[PDB]
Amino acid sequence: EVETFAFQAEIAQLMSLIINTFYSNKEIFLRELISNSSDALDKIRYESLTDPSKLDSGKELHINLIPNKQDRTLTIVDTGIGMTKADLINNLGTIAKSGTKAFMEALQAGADISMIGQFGVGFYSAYLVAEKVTVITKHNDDEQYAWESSAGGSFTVRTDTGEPMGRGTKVILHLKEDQTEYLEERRIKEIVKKHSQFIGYPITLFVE
Ligand SMILES: CCC[C@H]1Cc2c(C)c3c(n2-c2cc(Cl)c(C(N)=O)cc2O1)CC(C)(C)CC3=O
Repeated sequence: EVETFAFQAEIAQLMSLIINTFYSNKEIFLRELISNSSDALDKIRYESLTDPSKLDSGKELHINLIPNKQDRTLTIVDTGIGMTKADLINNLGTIAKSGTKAFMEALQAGADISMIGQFGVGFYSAYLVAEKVTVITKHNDDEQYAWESSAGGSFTVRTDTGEPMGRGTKVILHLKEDQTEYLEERRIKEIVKKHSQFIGYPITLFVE
């Protein structure tokens, strides 16, 4: 079964701003997704200290960047804490609402789109380069889910029947036709070096 949900008004407004505002510095989407992966990895690592059984779903703490020119996708994989069904549907959208209001107020005041991460809504910067975003996630206390949205005010959540992940999150970016530069090895390496050189987890850039 595929469940369809409406984004809260502020999130739909945020997504429309990201998709419609003329802003050439699109490359910042990668640092935002890597930062979310790094934060998710910090969470599981901290949780594992009081409960070692939380790493029974995988001991390796890493980030993989997987470009696919045939499917026109850039996948960001992490072995972080993952997200529950409640996180995908309600929890994160609720925390994102306040961050969204503050960000849109800052943009009106003179701030730029690159500052999105300071408002904890950096995940939505994925819509700078992607026409559709698929999020495959597995949290220790829940099942594997697939979240998906092409914006337009709605998202879907379904139980994932694909390849089991153990634990973590896969962000599949279905790139816009004119954003294929983010599938190029040299381009991804340049972006990682410029904005994510001090991330405390190994970042492996897969090759085609
Ligand atoms: C609590 C701060 C971190 C948030 C930030 C965040 C927000 C805010 C939202 C999402 N994320 C988010 C994304 C990813 Cl891909 C990861 C990860 N790699 O584990 C962790 C995330 O949680 C994804 C969403 C639930 C589909 C929509 C949303 O509003």
